[PDB]
Amino acid sequence: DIQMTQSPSTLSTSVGDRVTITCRASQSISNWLAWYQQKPGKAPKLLIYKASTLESGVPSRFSGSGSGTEFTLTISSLQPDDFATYYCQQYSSYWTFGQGTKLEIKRTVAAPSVFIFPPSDEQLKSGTASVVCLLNNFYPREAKVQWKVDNALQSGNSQESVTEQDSKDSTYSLSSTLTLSKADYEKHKVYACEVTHQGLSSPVTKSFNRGE
Amino acid sequence: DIQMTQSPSTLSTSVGDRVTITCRASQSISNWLAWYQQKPGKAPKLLIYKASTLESGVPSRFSGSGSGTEFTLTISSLQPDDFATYYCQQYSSYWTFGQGTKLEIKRTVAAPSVFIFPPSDEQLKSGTASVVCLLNNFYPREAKVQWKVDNALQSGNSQESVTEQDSKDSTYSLSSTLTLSKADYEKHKVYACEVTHQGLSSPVTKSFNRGE
Amino acid sequence: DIQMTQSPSTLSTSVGDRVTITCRASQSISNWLAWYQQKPGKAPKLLIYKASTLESGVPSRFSGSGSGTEFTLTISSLQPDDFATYYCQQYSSYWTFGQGTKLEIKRTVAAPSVFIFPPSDEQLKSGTASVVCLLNNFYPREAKVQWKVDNALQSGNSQESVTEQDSKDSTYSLSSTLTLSKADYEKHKVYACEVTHQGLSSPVTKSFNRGE
Amino acid sequence: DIQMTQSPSTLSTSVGDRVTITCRASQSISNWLAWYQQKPGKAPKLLIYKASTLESGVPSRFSGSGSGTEFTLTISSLQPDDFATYYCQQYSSYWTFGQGTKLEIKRTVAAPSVFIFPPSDEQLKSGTASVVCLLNNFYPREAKVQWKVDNALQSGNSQESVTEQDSKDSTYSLSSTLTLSKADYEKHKVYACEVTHQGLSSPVTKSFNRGE
Amino acid sequence: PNANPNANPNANPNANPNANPNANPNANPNANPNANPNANPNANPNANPNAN
Amino acid sequence: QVQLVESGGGVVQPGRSLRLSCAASGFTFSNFGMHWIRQSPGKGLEWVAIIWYDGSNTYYADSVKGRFTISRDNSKNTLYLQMNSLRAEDTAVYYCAKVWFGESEDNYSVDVWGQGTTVTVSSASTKGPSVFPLAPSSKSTSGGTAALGCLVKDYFPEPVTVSWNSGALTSGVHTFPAVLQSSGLYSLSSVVTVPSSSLGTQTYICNVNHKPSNTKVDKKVEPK
Amino acid sequence: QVQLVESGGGVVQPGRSLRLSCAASGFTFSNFGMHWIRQSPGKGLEWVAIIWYDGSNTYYADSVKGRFTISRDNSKNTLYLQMNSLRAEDTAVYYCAKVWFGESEDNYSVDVWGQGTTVTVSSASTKGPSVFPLAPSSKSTSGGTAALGCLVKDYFPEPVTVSWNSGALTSGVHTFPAVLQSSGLYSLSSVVTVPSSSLGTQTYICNVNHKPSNTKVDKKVEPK
Amino acid sequence: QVQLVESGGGVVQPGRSLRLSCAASGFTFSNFGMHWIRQSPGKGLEWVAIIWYDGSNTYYADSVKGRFTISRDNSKNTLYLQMNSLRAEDTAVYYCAKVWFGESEDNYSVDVWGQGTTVTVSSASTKGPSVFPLAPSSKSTSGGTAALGCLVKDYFPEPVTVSWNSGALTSGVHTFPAVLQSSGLYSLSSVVTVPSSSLGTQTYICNVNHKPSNTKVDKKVEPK
Amino acid sequence: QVQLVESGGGVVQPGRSLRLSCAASGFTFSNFGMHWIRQSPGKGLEWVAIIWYDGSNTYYADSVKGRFTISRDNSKNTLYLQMNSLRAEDTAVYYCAKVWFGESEDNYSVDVWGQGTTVTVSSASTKGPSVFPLAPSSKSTSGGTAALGCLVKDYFPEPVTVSWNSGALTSGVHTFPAVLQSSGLYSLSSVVTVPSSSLGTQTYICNVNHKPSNTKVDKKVEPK
Amino acid sequence: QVQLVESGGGVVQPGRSLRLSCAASGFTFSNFGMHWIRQSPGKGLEWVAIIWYDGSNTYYADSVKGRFTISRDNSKNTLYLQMNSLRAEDTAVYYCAKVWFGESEDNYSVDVWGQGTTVTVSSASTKGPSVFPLAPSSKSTSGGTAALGCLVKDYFPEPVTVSWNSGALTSGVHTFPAVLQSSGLYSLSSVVTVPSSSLGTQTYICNVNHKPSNTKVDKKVEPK
Repeated sequence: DIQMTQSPSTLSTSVGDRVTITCRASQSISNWLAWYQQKPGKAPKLLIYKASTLESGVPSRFSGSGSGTEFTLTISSLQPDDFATYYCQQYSSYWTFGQGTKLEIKRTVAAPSVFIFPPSDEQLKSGTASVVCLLNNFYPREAKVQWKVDNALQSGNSQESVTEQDSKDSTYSLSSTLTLSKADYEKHKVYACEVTHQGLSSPVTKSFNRGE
Repeated sequence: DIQMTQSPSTLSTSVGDRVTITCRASQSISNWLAWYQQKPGKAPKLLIYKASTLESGVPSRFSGSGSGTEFTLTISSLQPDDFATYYCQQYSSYWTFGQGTKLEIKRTVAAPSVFIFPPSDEQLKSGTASVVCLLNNFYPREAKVQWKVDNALQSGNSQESVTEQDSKDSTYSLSSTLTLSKADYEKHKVYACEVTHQGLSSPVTKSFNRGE
Repeated sequence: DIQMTQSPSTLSTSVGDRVTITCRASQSISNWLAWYQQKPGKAPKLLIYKASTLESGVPSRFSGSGSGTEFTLTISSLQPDDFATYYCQQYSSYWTFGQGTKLEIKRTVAAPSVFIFPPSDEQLKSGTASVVCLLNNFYPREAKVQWKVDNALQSGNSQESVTEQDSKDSTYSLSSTLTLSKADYEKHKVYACEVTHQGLSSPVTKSFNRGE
Repeated sequence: DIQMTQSPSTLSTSVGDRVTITCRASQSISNWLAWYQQKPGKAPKLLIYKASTLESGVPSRFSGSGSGTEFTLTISSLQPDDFATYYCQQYSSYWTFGQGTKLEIKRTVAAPSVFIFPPSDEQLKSGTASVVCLLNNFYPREAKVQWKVDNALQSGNSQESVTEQDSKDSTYSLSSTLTLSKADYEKHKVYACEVTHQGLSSPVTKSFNRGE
Repeated sequence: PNANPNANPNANPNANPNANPNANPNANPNANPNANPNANPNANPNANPNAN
Repeated sequence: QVQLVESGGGVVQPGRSLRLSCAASGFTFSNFGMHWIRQSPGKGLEWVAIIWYDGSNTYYADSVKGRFTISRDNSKNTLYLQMNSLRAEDTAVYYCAKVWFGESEDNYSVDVWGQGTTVTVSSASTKGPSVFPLAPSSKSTSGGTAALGCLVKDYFPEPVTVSWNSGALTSGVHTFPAVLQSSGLYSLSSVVTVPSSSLGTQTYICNVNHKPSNTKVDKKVEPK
Repeated sequence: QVQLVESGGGVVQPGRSLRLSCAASGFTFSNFGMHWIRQSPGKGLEWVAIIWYDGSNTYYADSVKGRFTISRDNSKNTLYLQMNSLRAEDTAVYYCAKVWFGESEDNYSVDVWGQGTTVTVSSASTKGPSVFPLAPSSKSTSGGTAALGCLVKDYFPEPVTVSWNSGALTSGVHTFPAVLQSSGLYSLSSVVTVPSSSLGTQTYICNVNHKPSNTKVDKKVEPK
Repeated sequence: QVQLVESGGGVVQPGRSLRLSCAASGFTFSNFGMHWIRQSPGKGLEWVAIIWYDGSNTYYADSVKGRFTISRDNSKNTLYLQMNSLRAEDTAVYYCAKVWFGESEDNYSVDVWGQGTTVTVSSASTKGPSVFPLAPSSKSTSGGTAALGCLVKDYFPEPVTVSWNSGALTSGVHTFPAVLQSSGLYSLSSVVTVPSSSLGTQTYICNVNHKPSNTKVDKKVEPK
Repeated sequence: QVQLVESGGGVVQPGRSLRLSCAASGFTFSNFGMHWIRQSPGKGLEWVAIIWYDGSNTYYADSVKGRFTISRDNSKNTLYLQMNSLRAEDTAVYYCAKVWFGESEDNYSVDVWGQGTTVTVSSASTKGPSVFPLAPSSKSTSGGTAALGCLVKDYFPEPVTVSWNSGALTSGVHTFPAVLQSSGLYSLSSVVTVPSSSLGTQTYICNVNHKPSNTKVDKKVEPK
Repeated sequence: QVQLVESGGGVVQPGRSLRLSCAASGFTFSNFGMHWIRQSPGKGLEWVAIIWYDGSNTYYADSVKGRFTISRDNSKNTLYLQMNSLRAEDTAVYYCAKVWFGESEDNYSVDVWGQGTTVTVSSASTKGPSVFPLAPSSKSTSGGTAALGCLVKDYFPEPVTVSWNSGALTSGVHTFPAVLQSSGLYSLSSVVTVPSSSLGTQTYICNVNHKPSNTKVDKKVEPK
């Protein structure tokens, strides 16, 4: 089973930049490598086959290179329609795809806005307690959120969700949901989410007291 | 002449189980294969044609699959009406049926009750002597009955008959009839039938003395 | 047009021998080759199709082998009913037959008895002169007969006829007929037929004088 | 073409031992060498290809090494399921197997029990005389049995048979059969088999007199 | 370094024969457009028993 | 041009079977081989099966061999994939794809992909959602901007639609993608930023709609 | 079992036409395609034509294309071969043959042949034979064995029957197969070996019979 | 999983022919090349033949070239080996084997072997065995243990079954493997150790059964 | 022998449709695949379409895919080509062609071409020609030879015939092939060399005939 | 065993072309590369061309590069050599040869040669020979032995056969190999030694035969 690996996994780039992504196979696949483009919520589209042949209808700003075990895809000048995820695919022995490289819209740094929501009384009546920490309109996407319940770190009881890049300003939003039983929830007082981001000189912490 | 073969010949199954039976042709028959269901003492009914097309009125829990020389019939969830014999039939070159697969009601193991009956005086007056060994209310059906006349094993002079699964408790009953001439019968003393069954740790032997 | 060629053209064999005849096609015919047996004065009968499938009713001592362009027919143990002519036939692209291989009854060497007959006075009165040289009961069949008219070899004015193997002793008989006009015949004196055969240590010469 | 040689031919080993077997080719076969395991009365199973690639499903305690003309198979810790015969196979130029190496169960030394049997009177009436010498429950397998008839060593008139390792105590048994005509048998008096084994300080001799 | 960049050309001209004997999965799975379009003279001339 | 339309996908319990179909148009379907390829968030893109133009040769991935059966009906121009003995990890979007045209000795892959159909293997039963308010307060106010929302918890299956004020409020709305929980039920959140000076006077109601269960819930979120 | 009976053969002048028929019995004739195959001493076995079970497709050998027409009458269970513009090289024995039953994708040939009917294309006119004696004498005697015979020359068409002494002499009789001469007339010889001690006393007469011309000749062979 | 079933093996006289078949299931037979490999006690493992997936290329060992023919029927998923002109050294167990899947430029061998079918080339005729007793005495006694047995001599072909007391006695039984003699007949022995104190009172009978000839012999072994 | 006759060609405005037919004789039409191939001066020979013997598979060139439809009527032995949405560049001579007979695994092309039918796609309306004299003078005289002619300008469609003195003068006549102008009208010249000593006495009149418009013009050319 | 049969050789005028073929049997032709090698008296043995088993690589000698083309037909098991623009020095015997089997990294050559076919490049026209007597006399006598013969001069092409007294005289006959003259015609002599005491009484006639021209000449040699 031929392993495929794409680098980088995510690449932040801007319109007009020269973009080069790489793809490596665990063994020699000769030149039998194809590149596919996929836009979010849409089916993949074929860009290149035989590692360097351009599909009919594909603009000339796309080009492929490489042979053996190392292959590269180059976009000479990025255009807004090209912001999508790109997969390589060997078809020398069966068919295996890489993890995919997503071309991200590069923009200026924006620190997140942090909001916290406590569990509603109705959900507490239902037997569950959800605490929500929201990071709004931040870039880049990388951030760290640590849950502290009376200064005690939580683990294995939270879930994260991230939006796609906003069409208007290319920012992200993230929701973190901490789920606990009503008894676990009422066995503590302070509930905080701490956020670190490269645009923040110091971590930001929001917290509430149970019952306040 | 295309040979057809079904496996398994007998399948013990329970209500709610997923059942898969297979059917193989001696040569390629493409997809021209039909499946027929037959209940005992009743005419066969068509279930599937073209190997995977469900006949109108057939519940959706039946499905077909396969092409070339290997075909399978799948029942997703067995129901009491589905206990019957299933035959495959190629119709690519003339028409040949498989031997058939009987779906048996699976239940717990029950050891047989063994009884022996000597020939009646009236039959002895008629010139023949039939000795009957009876196995009552046993499961599974596989058992071996050996006739011994003065500790001598008999062969080629006995016949076996088996009932269908009882509607109430899903057990079998078996009768073995050993037939001998009156002179052969009166030329011996002890007549025994030995029975082996998977529910019996040791073989069971019933015997009588002529005249006793 | 696929050319077919069988070797050998004639095979002398004995009862109980293992016989193998070959058949070759000018191009690849896959396995679409049939073998037919024909006895003299009778219609051909199918022996093998698909180069190796035995026709129903054909004894098991016949077998076929071969693929592509070379095929062989084997008789494991020859029986007297198998003395016949065998033709191969490709049916991959239209239908073409080989020249046929005749299985001949092998026997000991027997030298021919040589007789010469001059033209009758009635035929000379009719305007033609036929001279007949007869070789009786010889084996094998190959022999050479040369006509000499005043020690001059003749060519293009004779015709030969050979009988089939005698049912009783498997010998051949051959007639050679030299035909001439009355004027050509009466323009010479000595007329001889010389016979050579592998059973003759020296050539045999018979001759007569015109009018004697 | 390519000669293969395995060493050792037989290796006595115990559960938990580190086992290394070697295999050599008469010429360079690069790395195209496979190792196959075969249990007695059972089909061979593939263990290793390319001299060092482990087949899927093979436990990790098997490993291969070597290149060019010398190759080794190593079992880090022998397990009872691994008692079988191991064959190497070059597949660089056609396919040739080695003679095979049998892994033997090592145990303590046990001296053989020696029994001799004379020919029965019925076989002597039939015209033949077979004399049987039996060595029971001995280890290791190497032993020597010499037949002496009136103190004359026999050669070329005996046959040996060896059993596989006993499942209970891993010992061998060997039968030697001396076959003679009734006239040759009755033309002598004393018939002995002499046995030597590494567990015996002195050779053991069993003998009988003809007619005794 | 600077080895010979050409053929021998006296190399092996025969089969391996240990080359791949299986069917390459990444073969051509489409129909050859310029294949045989004529009717096959050697075809089935009988009547299918299972015909309508 | 070339068009491929998948159908047959949906929710199926583990161990049961499901048959996907792919209708092809815009080209001679019988002249081309086809692939089925699936995509899941956990494994990415994953080839499933390939079938020859005439169906003579089929190949399957190792993880599905023996359970899936690919077939085709060239008279109907339809590609089929019968999936038996489904496991939880088979949940993915399945695409049919057409092999490109090439040379006789080249290796082959796909050039045109279908629309895709989602297959969800789960033992969860159909269930309407619980809508909980995300109430704004002093702890969710920074300057003149406040955040409020609705938590749509414990529903199955996907999808659900969320609107605000019957669609009249769309600026600044962020509905997060759903996350699968350990219990097999989905949950998501929808948030909106509003002027802090408008709290208490402007009414905000979230409208959750779930067509598979015909659920419609309008939950008003009021501050504390 | 399967039986095929050909009819219609005979002598035909070059350029004329002739229609052969083949009556089939023992099987469902309308379910099988048929072949016509000919055999001649000069060319051996040579396929002529093939017809489908329903007559929809017919094929011919190149040497006969455009001159022969194969047809069939399934209501009469009869196979027909109309031969036009016959040439000298078409003289042969014509067999009808039945295609075997096989699989749908196999190639097909024939398994059962008919009896065969002889067609002789020649411009020669019907003519009785000339019988000349091959008289034994001292020049044709070796020991106690002598040879005598009859030469049956310049007859057309085939066949002729030869007997000796009205059938009383059969031991040692060799009737050679007829040979075709440049003049289009056939000729053969019949010989017998006799004890030399019987010459001059035992009467030997060859009886030649030619039904097409109603010729019956009893020729006595006397020594010289 | 992968399964291969050989059939067709048996006893054949030298010079005759024999056809072996190998039925494959559990994988796409038409996609893989196959080997026939034989094993004999005199030569060990010995490759016989190889065939390509489509039959286009076949190769044979030098010792069998020109006599054996390997073929395949991909429509029936069957591998065939027609063996002609068999010699004595061809007696062996023949296995069919499946080539493994690998890379395009690798060398190839087999990964899955069939069950195997035995072929015995001998001119010997079917013959039941002679059972002779190996009688225990003082010369085969050491302490309380004695040895007795049965010699099964001059039978053909393999195999033969030996039981003791209808199977009631299995402890201490040693049935030796058969050996081929110069006469072409096989012979073996079966021995058992018994308590010496039971001799003369406990009855020991060896039951030899030979299915190929339907031979059943019960020989009692008594001491001397 | 084999004969193919095309029909249906003519002048058609762009955007309209036209159906070409090809009648086949001399061979079994239903047993062979067929091609349509077109020829134009700008692109040379250019393959258009292919159809199987039974119509199951059809292929088209990329420049015509989706606009042309090839079909056949084996009961009428007729090949059809329906051309829709015609463009100017489709003007060409169209030939039907018969695929040759070959081996089962070979690639195939055509061996017998039809006669060809001309298709002219133009929006020009039918229009008779303007005939202008090419008058000889001192500027068109070299020695004793002079040149005169007729210019046939601005006619549509092709063709036109030009004769001299109602066909009585053919020695030295050169009618150039017509050229298509930017206006969609054709134009050509016809010239003839005459002895200069005959000018003024011998009358030369060019006779232009255009059957599509039934135009007949006899133009006299006089010197200056 | 291995057999190679060349065909296609003969007499060809300079500047014309010729195609040689080599039919192979006894081995798998498609698995082996082949050579063409030529032999002439002036150049000895001379390699001409080599072809790979699949035809992918071909090589030629420098003296023939660009004029000769080596090819093969693996479906017919036939090797071909198309020779264009033949020069006089190409007259030779051409053999096809099979490459031997070896190791993967060894260099390779040929082990089995074909029978050979003769190619003669000459502008000479077919011409019968002139037979002149070599008459014995006193100038050709030493003791009791004399010499006489026949001179076979100015014939083309090869070969010619010479016999003496219709083959009755072979003891002491020496027929010299033919020599090519400046005129492109061959010439040879045949001599025989006879007892001088037999001169004048025994008649000696040489029989020259030339099949290409059907020439037969019996020349009597008389003493002077």
